[PDB]
Amino acid sequence: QVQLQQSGAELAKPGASMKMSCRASGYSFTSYWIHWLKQRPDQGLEWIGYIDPATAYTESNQKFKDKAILTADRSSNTAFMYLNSLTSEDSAVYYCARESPRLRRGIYYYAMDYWGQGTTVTVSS
Amino acid sequence: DIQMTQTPSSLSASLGDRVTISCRASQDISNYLNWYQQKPDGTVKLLIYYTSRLHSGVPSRFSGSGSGTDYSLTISNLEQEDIATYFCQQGNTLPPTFGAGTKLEL
Ligand SMILES: O=C(CO)N[C@H]1[C@H]([C@H](O)[C@H](O)CO)O[C@@](O[C@H]2[C@@H](O)[C@@H](CO)O[C@@H](O[C@H]3[C@H](O)[C@@H](O)[C@H](O)O[C@@H]3CO)[C@@H]2O)(C(=O)O)C[C@@H]1O
Repeated sequence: QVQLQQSGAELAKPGASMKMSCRASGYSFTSYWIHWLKQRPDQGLEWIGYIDPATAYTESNQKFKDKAILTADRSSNTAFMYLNSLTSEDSAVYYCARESPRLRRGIYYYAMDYWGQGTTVTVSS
Repeated sequence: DIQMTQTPSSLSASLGDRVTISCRASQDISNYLNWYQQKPDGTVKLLIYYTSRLHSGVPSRFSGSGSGTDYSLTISNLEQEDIATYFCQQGNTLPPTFGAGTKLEL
């Protein structure tokens, strides 16, 4: 059974940086991407980016190219997301999600088949 | 960026009903349309990928259809474990974008 255990809720200061983790168990961590997503109160999901643990390659949404940095530790089966220059606009629920098996070579569904429970971040003065 | 619009924003139904919700993409996404369910506690699960393909473990009462810019998710025999918010998401071009969601209530 595939599980993604995310880190606990953090209470961050404006302008500071923070780090959250996504622990993978029950599957080959290097065979699928890990997407990172953002959700605001009673709103839709924003896609931040994904990282390929096999190659450490990262693709990022332009809206987050200076806000988030995605890393993956192959040995510990863990994905990380570093946020910087925090603001109240960053107060949200952050999810990590596993990319489903591809349609064919080079063609991906971009369907996030397994999700972490989410990490709530509160940026407050 | 492809924009996804879901209708209606909220749908109230009863146990056992057959329910269908709509999702419109800004452009032709060539069936790369995925459906997600989100419970009140915050958990998210994939239901349908690639317009009509059922994810592992999802009951066959969930069905999907559509093409081009227009897609739909159908629930027959509504169970109480279906009361949640349902998001569609296109996977045709970077970046992946999600709809505003449809809250399916009793
Ligand atoms: O493309 C990606 C980027 O995340 N991921 C795909 C993975 C990935 O390529 C490999 O897991 C890396 O080792 O592959 C996926 O499909 C694999 C699956 O279909 C499997 C059979 O169940 O076969 C794999 O191919 C192997 C051949 O079967 C072997 O004969 C040959 O020796 O080695 C290849 C290399 O794996 C498929 O790769 C998956 O794991 O689901 C799809 C992912 O999208």
